[PDB]
Amino acid sequence: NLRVTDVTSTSVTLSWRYRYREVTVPGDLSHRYTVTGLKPGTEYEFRVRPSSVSVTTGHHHHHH
Amino acid sequence: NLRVTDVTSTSVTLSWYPWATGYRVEYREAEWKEVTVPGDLSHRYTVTGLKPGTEYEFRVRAVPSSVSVTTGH
Amino acid sequence: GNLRVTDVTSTSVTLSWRGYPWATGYRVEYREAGGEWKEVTVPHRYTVTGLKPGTEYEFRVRAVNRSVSVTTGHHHHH
Amino acid sequence: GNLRVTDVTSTSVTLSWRGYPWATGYRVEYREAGGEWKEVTVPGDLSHRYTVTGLKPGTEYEFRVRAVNRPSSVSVTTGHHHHH
Ligand SMILES: [Zn+2]
Ligand SMILES: [Zn+2]
Ligand SMILES: [Zn+2]
Repeated sequence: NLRVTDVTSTSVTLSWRYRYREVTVPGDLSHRYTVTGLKPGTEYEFRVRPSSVSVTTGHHHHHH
Repeated sequence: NLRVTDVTSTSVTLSWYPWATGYRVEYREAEWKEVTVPGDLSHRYTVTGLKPGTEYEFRVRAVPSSVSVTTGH
Repeated sequence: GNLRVTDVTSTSVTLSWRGYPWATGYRVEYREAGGEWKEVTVPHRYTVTGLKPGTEYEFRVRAVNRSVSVTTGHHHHH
Repeated sequence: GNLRVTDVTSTSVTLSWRGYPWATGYRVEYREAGGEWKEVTVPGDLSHRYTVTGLKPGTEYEFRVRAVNRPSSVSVTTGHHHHH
């Protein structure tokens, strides 16, 4: 299925059993890749090639 | 003067006193808990064991001003 | 080769290996340069922790039921 | 003024220091065993901490940090092999 490991304020990582909504990894054995530099606190949809995962990042940081 | 270094689904990293032996970080959900990190050089601490998608409040005092963090969902 | 070392620390190393067809999981075997093999079974990436800094280690991953050398970091004074 | 190595990788080193108060900032100096000194300035004093990247795997490095103005010294060797 789909697996997400590291959800930060800035990133989310995905792992599939290679090419998000509020890139291309040409393998060869790269089962995973990590998106970088996105907006904290946002809902998302991720799909890899069915099937999709929904993600929310986390506000806030530095500082308040 | 407190900074939130990293926010994860289950953890938070914090960075931030005169004649301080150690520091006590207190945190609560939206249940107060407190863990003290001894050492003046202990200027950072990572709080683990947090629930994903939950709002936390963090404050550190030497042994104002606090910060709020929401974990991933 | 087919097995690569992504990150190396004084006390840990992370490894990634190509998937095998029709396999329920993998057994990673590692040893010191003495040395006696130790294996950890993970049902395709894993980080082996609890290692001694500044020493040469050997790692291999095996399909079940049927490679790479790593040196950790060294530093003074701390 | 102790100087601490929090994390060491094949290509990077993490350092933390006491840092005398109040420093306008910090300068990190490093050199390989045979190589030349290189200097990086960190505007303090928020950060008693810094991560040095871009190092060669399996290399001897020497580090010392000075408050600015204008110390504590540490020696580091990184790990090998990676690749493959
Ligand atoms: Zn939702
Ligand atoms: Zn040496
Ligand atoms: Zn070697």
